[PDB]
Amino acid sequence: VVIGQRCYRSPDCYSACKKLVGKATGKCTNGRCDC
Repeated sequence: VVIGQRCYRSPDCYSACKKLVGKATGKCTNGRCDC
């Protein structure tokens, strides 16, 4: 899901996404995570 874990690069959430659902997914949306 989209989270307020601010981004730098496209991922800048992958790690979280992996530990949240299981895989390094999601992108950089409005400088916030879109997983």
